[PDB]
Amino acid sequence: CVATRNSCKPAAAACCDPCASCYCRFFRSACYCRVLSLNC
Repeated sequence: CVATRNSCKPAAAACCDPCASCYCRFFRSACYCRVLSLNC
């Protein structure tokens, strides 16, 4: 699955990260699983 800051679109298993979240950027079209905790 998606390790980190790779891809969001959680189809079936491409965003494994219970310590992160689906973050988006300016584009807002290519979101990825980014850890917005900085604690894990």
